[PDB]
Parts: sequence; structure tokens; C-alpha cells
Amino acid sequence: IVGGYTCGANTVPYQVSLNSGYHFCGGSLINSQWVVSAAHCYKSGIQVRLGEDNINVVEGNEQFISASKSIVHPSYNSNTLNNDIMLIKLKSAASLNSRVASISLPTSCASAGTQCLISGWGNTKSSGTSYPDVLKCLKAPILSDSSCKSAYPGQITSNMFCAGYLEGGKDSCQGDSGGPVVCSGKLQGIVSWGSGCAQKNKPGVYTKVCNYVSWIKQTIASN
Ligand SMILES: C[C@H](/N=C/c1cc(NC(=N)N)ccc1O)C(=O)O
Ligand SMILES: [Ca+2]
Ligand SMILES: [Cu+2]
Repeated sequence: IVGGYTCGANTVPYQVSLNSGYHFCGGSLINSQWVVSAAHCYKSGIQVRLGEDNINVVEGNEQFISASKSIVHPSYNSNTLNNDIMLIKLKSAASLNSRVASISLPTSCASAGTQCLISGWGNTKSSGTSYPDVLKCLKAPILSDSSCKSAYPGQITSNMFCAGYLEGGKDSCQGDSGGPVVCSGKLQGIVSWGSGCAQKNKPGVYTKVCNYVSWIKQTIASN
């Protein structure tokens, strides 16, 4: 997260860290046994870490649970990043509490202009590299469909939406990948892609979760 703020320990209870010997992606807890992340974050040997703030220090509220199954969307296209969503099932149910909680899935898509909360442990530099140990947060508005398509000609599908600031300075970045974009208390987006970080006229692009609720529900209903 570039140009954001320190969230505050466990203030984003649904935020998870995907670990494969190190933090490599974010994710969102949608219920005690399932996590929603980006399909491009896929890899084997994933351990889901919940209740995390500083990912390099055991602070006492964490829950480490290995993934038992990963399900990348059937139509995920890594070339275009269309359908960049993946479900991860935990080997065991997480113990839900005040610091580890699920985030509700949307019933309707978010409206352009809505201010959402983006979070993660990704790069905090626009030009250069610096990874925080504690969770970072960013308040960012959903940009217009028109502005999004103009920023990335011929690359924005109906399963994507842009959020951020065209003037640059505030954006998600490498490492926040797979993380949440919450608007009005609903998981409306997944940190997916963009062009660099916090660059002018190049806002972050996010997977439009509201288009996948049927697939998510059917999938967790049979797995
Ligand atoms: C590191 C690289 N992902 C970069 C990445 C960048 C953004 N942000 C942005 N350009 N505004 C969001 C999600 C991402 O996964 C990768 O998958 O190898
Ligand atoms: Ca920790
Ligand atoms: Cu990425």
C-alpha cells in the first residue's frame, strides 16, 4: 500500500496473509473455512495466517491454518487477468473472534464513487521498495467505468473496476495482491493489477467480486 496509513492491530479482522515460507499475498476470510484471494496468487503449500498485524512477530492473536484445497476460477485467464479470483479452503475451521472475523459477500455491485478500504502488507514505495511488517490501509474511491477504460485501453473487462486516485500517490502494490477491497461492509474487490504503483493516470485494477457470488456459493456448497 502506497500513501496509506497503519490500520491498527486487528482492525481488519477478515484480512489474511498467505504464507509459503514468507508472506506472498493477501486474502479475505469469508467464513470459518474459506478464503478469497486472487487467482494469480496461486501456488502450492499455502498456509493461511489469520489474526495478523506484524507478520514477522508472533503477537498472540494469530491462527495459522494450512490450506487443504485451492480452487482457481474455471475461466481465469492469466494473460488478461480476467476472472482473477481463487477460493482457498482451510484444513480446519478458524476460531472466529473479535480479531478473526469473516467479511460479508455482496448482494449487489458497488457504486462508482463509493469510498472503500484496501489493505495489505505490500510495497509502500511508488519508486523503490519497502515492505512493512504491520498491516497498511488505504481509503480509495471506485473510479468511473469511463475513466478506468481510458486508463487501460482495451484491457478492462466487465469483471474489473478501477479504484484510487488518478493524480497518483495512493495505490495498492506488489504484495497486496489477493487482498480485500471492502465497500459498505462488503467484499467488492480483490487486489488484482495495474501499471506500477501510485503512478499518475494508472489506478489499481480490481476483480469485481459481485460477479462471482454465484460461483463462490456453488463452490463452497460442494467442497
Ligand atoms: C508483483 C506482481 N503483482 C503486482 C500487483 C500490483 C498491483 N498494483 C498496481 N499495479 N497498482 C496490484 C496487485 C498486484 O499483484 C506479480 O503478481 O508478480
Ligand atoms: Ca504476527
Ligand atoms: Cu500481482
